[PDB]
Amino acid sequence: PGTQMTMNITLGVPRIKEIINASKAISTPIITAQLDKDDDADYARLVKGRIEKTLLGEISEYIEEVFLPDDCFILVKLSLERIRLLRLEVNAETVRYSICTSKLRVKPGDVAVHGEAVVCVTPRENSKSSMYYVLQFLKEDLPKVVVQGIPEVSRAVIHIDEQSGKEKYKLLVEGDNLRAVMATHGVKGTRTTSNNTYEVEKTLGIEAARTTIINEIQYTMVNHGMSIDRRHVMLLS
Amino acid sequence: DDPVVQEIDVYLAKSLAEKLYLFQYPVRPASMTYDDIPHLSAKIKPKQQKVELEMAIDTLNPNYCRSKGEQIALNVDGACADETSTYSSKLMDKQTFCSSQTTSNTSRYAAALYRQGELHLTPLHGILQLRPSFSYLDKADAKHREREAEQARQRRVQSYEFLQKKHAEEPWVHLHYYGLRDSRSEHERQYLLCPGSSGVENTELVKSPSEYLMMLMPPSQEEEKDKPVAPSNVLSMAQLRTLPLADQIKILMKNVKVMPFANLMSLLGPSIDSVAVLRGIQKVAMLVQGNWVVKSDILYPKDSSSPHSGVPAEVLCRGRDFVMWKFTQSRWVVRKEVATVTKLCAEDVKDFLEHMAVVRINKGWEFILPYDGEFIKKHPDVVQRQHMLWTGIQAKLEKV
Amino acid sequence: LPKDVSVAELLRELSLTKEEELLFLQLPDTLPGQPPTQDIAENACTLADLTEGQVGKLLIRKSGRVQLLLGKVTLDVTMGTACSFLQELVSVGLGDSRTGEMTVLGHVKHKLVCSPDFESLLDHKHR
Amino acid sequence: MLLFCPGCGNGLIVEEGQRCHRFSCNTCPYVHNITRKVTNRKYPKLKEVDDVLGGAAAWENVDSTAESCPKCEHPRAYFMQLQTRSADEPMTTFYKCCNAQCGHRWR
Amino acid sequence: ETLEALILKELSVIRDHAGSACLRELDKSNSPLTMALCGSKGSFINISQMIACVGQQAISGSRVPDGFENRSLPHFEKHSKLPAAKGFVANSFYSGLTPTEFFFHTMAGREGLVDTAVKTAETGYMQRRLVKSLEDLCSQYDLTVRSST
Amino acid sequence: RMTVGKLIELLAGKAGVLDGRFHYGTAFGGSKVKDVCEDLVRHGYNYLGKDYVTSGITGEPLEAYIYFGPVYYQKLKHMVLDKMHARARGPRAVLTRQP
Amino acid sequence: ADFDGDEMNLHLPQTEEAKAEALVLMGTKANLVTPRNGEPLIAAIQDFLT
Amino acid sequence: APIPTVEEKWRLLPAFLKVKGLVKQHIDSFNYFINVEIKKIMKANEKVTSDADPMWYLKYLNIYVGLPDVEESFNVTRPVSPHECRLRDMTYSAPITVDIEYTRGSQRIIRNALPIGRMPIMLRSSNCVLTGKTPAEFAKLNECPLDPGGYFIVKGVEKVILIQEQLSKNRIIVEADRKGAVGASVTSSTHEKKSRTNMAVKQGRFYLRHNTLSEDIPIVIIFKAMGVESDQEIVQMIGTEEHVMAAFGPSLEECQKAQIFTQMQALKYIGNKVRRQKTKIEEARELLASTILTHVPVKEFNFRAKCIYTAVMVRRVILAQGDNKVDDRDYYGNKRLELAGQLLSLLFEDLFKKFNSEMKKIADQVIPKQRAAQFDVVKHMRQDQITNGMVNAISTGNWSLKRFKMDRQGVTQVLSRLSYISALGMMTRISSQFEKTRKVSGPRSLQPSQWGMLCPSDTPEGEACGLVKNLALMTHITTDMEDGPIVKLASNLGVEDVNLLCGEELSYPNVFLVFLNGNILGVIRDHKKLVNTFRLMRRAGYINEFVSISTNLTDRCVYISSDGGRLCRPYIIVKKQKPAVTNKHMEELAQGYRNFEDFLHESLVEYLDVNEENDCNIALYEHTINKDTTHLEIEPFTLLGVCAGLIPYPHHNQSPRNTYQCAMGKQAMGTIGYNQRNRIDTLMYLLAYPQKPMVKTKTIELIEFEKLPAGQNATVAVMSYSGYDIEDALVLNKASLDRGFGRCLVYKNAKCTLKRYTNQTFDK
DNA sequence: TTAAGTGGAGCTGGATGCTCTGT
DNA sequence: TCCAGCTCCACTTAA
RNA sequence: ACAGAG
Ligand SMILES: [Zn+2]
Ligand SMILES: [Zn+2]
Repeated sequence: PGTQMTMNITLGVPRIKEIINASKAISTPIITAQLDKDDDADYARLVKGRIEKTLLGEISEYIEEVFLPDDCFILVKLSLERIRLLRLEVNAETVRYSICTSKLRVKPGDVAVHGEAVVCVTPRENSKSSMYYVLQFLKEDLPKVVVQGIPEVSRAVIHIDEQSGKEKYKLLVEGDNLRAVMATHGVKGTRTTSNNTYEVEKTLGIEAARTTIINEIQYTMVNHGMSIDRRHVMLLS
Repeated sequence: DDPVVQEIDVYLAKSLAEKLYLFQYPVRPASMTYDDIPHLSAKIKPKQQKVELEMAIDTLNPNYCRSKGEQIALNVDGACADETSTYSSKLMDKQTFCSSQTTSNTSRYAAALYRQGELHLTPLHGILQLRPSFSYLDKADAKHREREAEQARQRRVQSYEFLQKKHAEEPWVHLHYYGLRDSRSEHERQYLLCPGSSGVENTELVKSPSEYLMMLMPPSQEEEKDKPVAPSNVLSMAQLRTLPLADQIKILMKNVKVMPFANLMSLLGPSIDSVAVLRGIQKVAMLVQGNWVVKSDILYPKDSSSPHSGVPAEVLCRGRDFVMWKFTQSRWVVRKEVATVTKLCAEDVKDFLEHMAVVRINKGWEFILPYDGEFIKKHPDVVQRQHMLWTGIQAKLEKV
Repeated sequence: LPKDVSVAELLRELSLTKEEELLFLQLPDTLPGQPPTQDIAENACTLADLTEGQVGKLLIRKSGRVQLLLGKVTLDVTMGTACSFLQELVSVGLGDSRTGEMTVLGHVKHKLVCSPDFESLLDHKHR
Repeated sequence: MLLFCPGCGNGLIVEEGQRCHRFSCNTCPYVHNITRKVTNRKYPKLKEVDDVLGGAAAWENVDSTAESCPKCEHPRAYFMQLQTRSADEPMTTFYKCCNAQCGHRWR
Repeated sequence: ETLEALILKELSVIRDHAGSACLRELDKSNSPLTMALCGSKGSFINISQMIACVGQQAISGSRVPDGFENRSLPHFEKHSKLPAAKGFVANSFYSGLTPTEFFFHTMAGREGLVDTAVKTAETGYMQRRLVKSLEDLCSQYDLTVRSST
Repeated sequence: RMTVGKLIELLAGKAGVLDGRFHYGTAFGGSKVKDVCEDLVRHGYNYLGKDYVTSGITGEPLEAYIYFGPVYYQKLKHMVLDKMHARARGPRAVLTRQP
Repeated sequence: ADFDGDEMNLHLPQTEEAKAEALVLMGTKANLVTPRNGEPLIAAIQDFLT
Repeated sequence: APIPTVEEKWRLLPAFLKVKGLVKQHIDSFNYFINVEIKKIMKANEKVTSDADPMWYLKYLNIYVGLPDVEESFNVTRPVSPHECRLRDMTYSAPITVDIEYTRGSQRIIRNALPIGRMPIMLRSSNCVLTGKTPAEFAKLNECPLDPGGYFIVKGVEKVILIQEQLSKNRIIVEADRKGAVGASVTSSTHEKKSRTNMAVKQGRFYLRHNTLSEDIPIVIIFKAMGVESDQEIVQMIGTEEHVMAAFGPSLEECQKAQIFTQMQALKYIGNKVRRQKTKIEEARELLASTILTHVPVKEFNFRAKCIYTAVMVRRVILAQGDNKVDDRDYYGNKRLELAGQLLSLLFEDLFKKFNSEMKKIADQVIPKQRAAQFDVVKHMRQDQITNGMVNAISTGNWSLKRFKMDRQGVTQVLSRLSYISALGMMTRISSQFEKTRKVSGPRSLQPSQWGMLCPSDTPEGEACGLVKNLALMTHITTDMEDGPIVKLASNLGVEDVNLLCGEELSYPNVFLVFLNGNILGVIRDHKKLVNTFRLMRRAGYINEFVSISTNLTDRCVYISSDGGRLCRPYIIVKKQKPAVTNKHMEELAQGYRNFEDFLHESLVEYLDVNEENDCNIALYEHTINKDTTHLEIEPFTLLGVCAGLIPYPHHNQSPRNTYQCAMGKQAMGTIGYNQRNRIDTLMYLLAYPQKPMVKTKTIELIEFEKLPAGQNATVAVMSYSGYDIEDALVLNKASLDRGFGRCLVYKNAKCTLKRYTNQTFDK
């Protein structure tokens, strides 16, 4: 069937090639996740915002440097209206804790939480191939810190079904961390899968990886109109 | 759109034609002028124009970190030498400016002192960009490093060292500086004007637009090595200067096998000698059925090979001339098998005819253009001498 | 900021203010003249070959058109790239072999560009 | 923000002096005492979208309806046509059929 | 991208309502209709494409990409998203194609040719790996599948 | 394969030999179908080239009409007499003793 | 195969066992269905369906 | 009111094919080679001097080629026809004769006709015997009048130098790396040196990579080495927008970490990174003066005009990281075609420099040592270095030139004489640059840039699908131009010099750059007056009509391309919704008063380039003309090539059928020419009773196909008969094959040579 | 203070469809 | 032209 | 080493 055939997905010959090569990183990994309260989208956006990577610059309405005669620092004002509409669990104290994670080794004494929206980051000497004018480094690096969600998930999306007798809301996640998306509050972790067999082997065992190889080869063969008896892909897996 | 405003006179002065330069600073904005800072030395080389300046920066202002100035002055100078020294005191006192040469030719630039109602030009002798120098850090590193420790045909023109040795031979020329606030800056500023009347008709600039266009866009080749006698179908619509007119008729009639009389006046225009030229045109074309027809000698001299495939044939120009003679006596060539009477190939006759006519069914060919008037030009006698000459041509045909 | 034009350039220097201003205008490569007894070849004719006296007239037309009638031909004047750095117009005089005078005449703000009107030059005799 | 020395035109750095923080050149004595509040605001792009999708109308905004599939014959359909394999001299089609939510996808 | 989907919606309605209008007026004992009803050679897409309307010429699942700056060919205006400027043929193979429609249909055909040509080296190495890895397995007499070892 | 061009080449050729013309088949132009349909009726043939055809095996007429005309076939260089090949046992290589 | 200038190969087996493994296992009457999904391949084609 | 149509518009195509297009391409390149370029090669090598013992020299004055001759047994020479060179298995060449001036004590000893080699003369060129003859004089040369020529004869075989497709040299390519980073590059090709420089952003800071530097150095150190020392001037030249400065900042902050602040410091830093082949300062200064960006000229170590260029490169990298507008390698404004002349120029230059070096080595051996009698180098002018080089590099097809690092293989192929179309279809082939390295699917596709330049349908099927391509019917390839009046005109149209300005004007919204083949002519405001004035000066005839000008409104650059080897195509100028061509003009064309260049000079027909038809609007037919149209298509059937021009009604077929016909039509048995009986080839196929097609394209009339056709008109009934016609098989008539239908002839060859050995013995 | 075990980054070596048919 | 192993180098814990 | 064919 390879001679007949060739959220984006890869199908055809490169999909079968990525399956049988069994490499640790595939192009376009997709984690499909089920929700426990699949009734309405107000619950879906909460768990969507709990797993999708959100940057600090995406919620800050301005990030300013302030030079004073006694001290210099960097000020970040959070846009709490967007936090209200995106339904996120972030405020000043959580951003203070998301900073001091692998950024320049800032100290917790250097970061203050003066309001509920303002956060000032006073910098110190990097002292290793950098000038104390490293304020410019945090001017362009601090907007790329993560404050909420999983660092490996590029994007997540809400996908709704087609049936007329029901309406349930699943969650197609484009990422490469199965263990994290299974483990968040509100995601039905017993019924969520992946396309990358390496993550399924690492998390759920060798037998689930065998089942994943069977399902994924049969799915790719069905989507191009081919038809193989399941005993052949069973022997391959 | 008439010139509704400001018919402004434009003058020209030459008293500063070889003194005026233009110093521009690429790093300094237009607000922060150097009008206030005192100057110390002004150096120049007149040929290979390169200017070096030195400006004295103060120290009593708050913008001079004396802690860093003492260290940089200790770095560049010696500690207590002061025989020759970059800075005089124990501080960085001066800032040196170096020039870079913009262009080779400043012949086309002009400075314009716009007064009211008029405008005065003056050429520029040079255009120089002055940038702040960083040679003192290199001198500091020099003082810091000295404290620690039958030949072939050559290319010396394209080396940096020989170039610097060529530039080192010129002696410096020291200059007094005079700022913008001096009265001399107001005194010498009037030399950009010229003493002249309001209305003068210029002796120069008398050239025409087409001469000016030919001067700024010169012709590629002054004369070509070969000469085109024109057997190759060069541009008939281009009145080539070096071709005679009659040869442009020869090449045209070789192209356009039949043409009307009036097109000669339409292509040459009435400035040609349109009466004498018939002793030229008679040798290359003859009028038949109200129109011109190309003569035989233009197409094939008597040694030409067959121009087509199939069985080769030799040239026989009276085998053409008899055919064009038949168009002169009859209405047309009107019968089926003239190729048997004249013996040559049908592939000759039906190909020759195809450049002057179009076929109708059975009755040969149709003459492609209508019967214009012979008597448009004034000549009465040619109407009879043409019959004498075609009678002679017929008598020539009667030999074969 | 908007980009001013040559008719707005000459109006503000004439009507708005009486104060003079130093311009910096470029010319075409050859000026439409003969070098007057300069021992030639039909080479380039520049300002270094002409004499003092009136060289031409400047016509500001209706609707912003500005021409430089420099004899029988009219050139075209356009504002060049607008410089915003410092430019100083200086006189360097070598009155002696080893010493001389340097004097600053003023600051140059604007730059003008002259160019031949090729459509009008070509429409006299088409080719 | 980039600020440059009026003297030599190198880039200034912020450092601290004995009375104020200063912009200072690295190559000349020039310093500029920060006497009053000076600021530079970035104003970055917020995360503008929320992006719910996958609605049935977002699925059936394609031409085909009331045709016939060889499996379940239902009218509400979603078709596709391909030709980009010229080893296949015949045409190529694929069909989706979802009136009774049966969900076939064949050639 | 919303505009693209709506234009592909409106253009592909034209091929269906043009193709379901020609098949209603074809008589029986038509030869392509007989050859398409018995499935021997052809289909209804081919009959409706060489009588009624050649459809949208699609390259990589989308309309024809711009080869020049902001347009497909110089024959159309810049930033035009019309049907004719991005590869919608309106003619059939009976009435013949215009120059731009012929060039776009040739663009859509060379993709099929090049996918056929690339398909061969794309697949044969995969089958070589599968055969070299799976050639040892056998079904024994005790109903098990064992390797050679 | 949708070669309507052959189906029009046949009709243009049949309409061209019956009155002695060469109908053009130029790209993006050429002689239309509406003109060659009128040259076939004038010479007594059907206007779509389909002819009443008698079978030569049985002698009875065929039910459908058959589409006759001249089509320009060209002969290619691939002939079977240059490709039929066989070998019982013959010369072998020297390094690897195999044919 | 498509009969457009197509070349196919031939092999005459030279042993009795090479015959009988070719007739019983590899014959056309014993290979009507494909081993992939059990569908028949040797069946009618154009002008046998029409 | 309908727009009136000029009906004789098609006539512009038979008047075009008398002069340009249809193997006149190869001939106008080979004549260009043997008329000017062999004089430019001799001028570059006019004087040679032995290193030992000076005051002795050889001086070349003039070089010629002349008419083909053959050298025979008893030193009799004679002119030769190309068919005699086909039969006897020799090469068809004319002797290169150069005149010299050398020293034998008497300091001026001259010669005038010293034969130093033999140049293979291409058929129907300006020195072949066939050119300018009548058809009944081709008969005594045993030559067909319809043989297109454009090929060589080397040892009896007919070899064709194919058209090679390259990338345009000296052009900034902003592309994405494998890692996703956006970089830049320019293959700075000049005559003497080819090298690629880069611009990499591997850490958010800018490095510059070259094959001479063992580690890619930051860009601000390069600016400081090139004479601009203030960082403010660097940021002026890059850009004065806010986000541009924010993107460029970490490269200034990197350069301030090291102590580089002076040009001597920067040259000291760069000199200690040089791969060693005064060391520190001068081997860095000369490396920046002649190897990095070598097509940009520095005159007296004034590095201003190279700083502006590398600032343009860095600004394009920065502005391409913002929005992903990376350049494609497939737009044919960035392709250049290389004909036979531009290859034989490089080959002859390499062979000629090896000739001068071998003679200089011989002179260095014989002058200091042998004898006081003044030798001459005339006694050591062995001809067999030039002839063997030319013949071996044409006949084999490998072009190993050490001086230029070119190692092409498979350049020449044997001219295929299966039919007539096969011989004419090969003379329009374009091989590609990659040549099947991997299954690319990027250049194998059909780009829309090939409109009317290359054939949409004619391509091979298989591994070379979309890599071997064929020209259109009405295309033309430029030669290299003079560059005389372009700079002199451009400096009068208000182009300001780039030296009279800092870099800040490059960020203004009204200042465009004017390039000329990769070099900067300066800046300009109001670019539309420039473009219109330049096109009027081209239509009048002051600028050569193959000089195209264009505008890129995104990158704010105005390109002027005067280089050679790029595609052109004629069009009709349309002004205010009416074409410039009237019925009176076409009647004057048909009657003979004017030719095609008369349409060129009167601003009726101008040539467009692929870069310039990006800016124009072109109507196919007259009824498509609206107010924003500038050009009208002459004939739309010129879109198809030569092999696709046999197809009757090709716009009704599905598109792969035309490709299969472009493949199969070359293999049809037919006739070769009028000398097909006097010709002895390896394998010749003929048909006994050929017939010309009953339905024919105008292209068939143009290429004279029906003077010697390939095929027979078969009476075809379309029906299902007997069941032996299932998959593409067709039933024939037994009583038609007997009467002569399908009867072919197969001509083969068997040759045998009988040589004389060095030992006085011989075959018999 | 430093010994040590483990991350991340660059270098290296491997691979890229089956046959006939001719020069 | 794309992709697994091998080796080098900073970066914490732990004494 | 190149061109073909399926
Ligand atoms: Zn400074
Ligand atoms: Zn279904």
